[PDB]
Amino acid sequence: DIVLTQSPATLSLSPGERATLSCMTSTDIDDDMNWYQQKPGQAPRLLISEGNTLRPGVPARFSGSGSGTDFTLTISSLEPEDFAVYYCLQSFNVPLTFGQGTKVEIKRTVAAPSVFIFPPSDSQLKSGTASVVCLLNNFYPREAKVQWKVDNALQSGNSQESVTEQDSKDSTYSLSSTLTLSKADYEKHKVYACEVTHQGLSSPVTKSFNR
Amino acid sequence: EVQLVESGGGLVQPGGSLRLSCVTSGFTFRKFGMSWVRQAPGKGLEWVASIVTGGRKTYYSDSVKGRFTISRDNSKNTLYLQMNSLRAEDTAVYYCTRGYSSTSYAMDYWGQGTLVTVSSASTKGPSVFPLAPGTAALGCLVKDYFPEPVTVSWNSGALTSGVHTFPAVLQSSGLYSLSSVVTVPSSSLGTQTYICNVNHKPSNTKVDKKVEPK
Repeated sequence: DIVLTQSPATLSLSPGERATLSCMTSTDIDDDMNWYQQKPGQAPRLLISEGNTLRPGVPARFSGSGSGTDFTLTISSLEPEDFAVYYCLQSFNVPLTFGQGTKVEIKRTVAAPSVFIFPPSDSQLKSGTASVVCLLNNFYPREAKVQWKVDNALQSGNSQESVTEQDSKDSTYSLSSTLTLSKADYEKHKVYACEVTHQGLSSPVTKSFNR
Repeated sequence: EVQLVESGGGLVQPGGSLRLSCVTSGFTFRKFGMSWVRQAPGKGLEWVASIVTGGRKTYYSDSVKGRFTISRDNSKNTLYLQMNSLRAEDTAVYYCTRGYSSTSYAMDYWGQGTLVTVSSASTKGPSVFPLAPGTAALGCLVKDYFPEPVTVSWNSGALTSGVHTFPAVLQSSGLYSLSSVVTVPSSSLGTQTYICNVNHKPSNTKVDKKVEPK
């Protein structure tokens, strides 16, 4: 009871376009719906409060509608400042519950990632651990797959990924995939390779090294 | 001018305790309901607890009920969150928040936010390793530090364009790792200098690694 379901998970839109965000509640909440915006490294910012009320200082392109269990946040014309994450919140009853958030990202032309591979440093090897870094740089859309092959043998469960926020300058994403092996294991194998799969790639791209 | 200043966050071990304090200014404190909201890294907003204008009533999320106590002293314009029996999943930026109206707990003003890290790991500075390189890529591996955050700059901040510093990732050892990368001209590689500046305040460590080709 009192579950808030936001939709969609990601809005891919261009500046100037209209944004429609959905937030569904499991029970009537007496129109006590609230909307929040949050930019990276900042506290959330209240846009709309109970009864679909526009907060002071918030532009008119922001508006809130809905009734009962169905509520909508509409951004009439997207600005570059408006691309961010948006949370809904009900304030009808405890426990106060938030929506899971919708990210409104910039839609741009598809761009394949530049793929780089980084062997462990001579420095790091001396420490007893070995990290191999795969780098996927400046791509769109966000979806990408990385698989590690050590001497052609596929690796699983020994890698970790990280993705940057959408670039403010070029609206692309970058990704890192880090393979962690012991110093001993690293020197018991010859070929290290990562395979990348992405929309902008007609074929999977593999970058590798030896010694 | 409205202000919600927080303190009392920081490191703490499982089972340990903390008291978050939020001192408010710019508005009549007693006239408002207050709440705490947290946000685990990479995750969304989660309500922790609310308190009425006075001290009479309190409400807690299922996640913290019985472990946390919210409270306010109107004479000090201060909000408190007593956090006992802390768990790893309590790790979050906790926000001191103010209700916008007298009958709702919907937040309009948010505190600056303080990171609360619940972990058994000890404070440790990062080991910084070079990621050796018409465009070549290079960067620094910022491995095995605790806790967050670290700051990474290149050439003392002179180089910003093309730099990507990835969000940290918690490793099974309890330590964090990230990488900061930048793309540069291949022709400039033996002439231009590339140095990553890694600062980790909690461990009082600063590291400068020069990144050159193999």
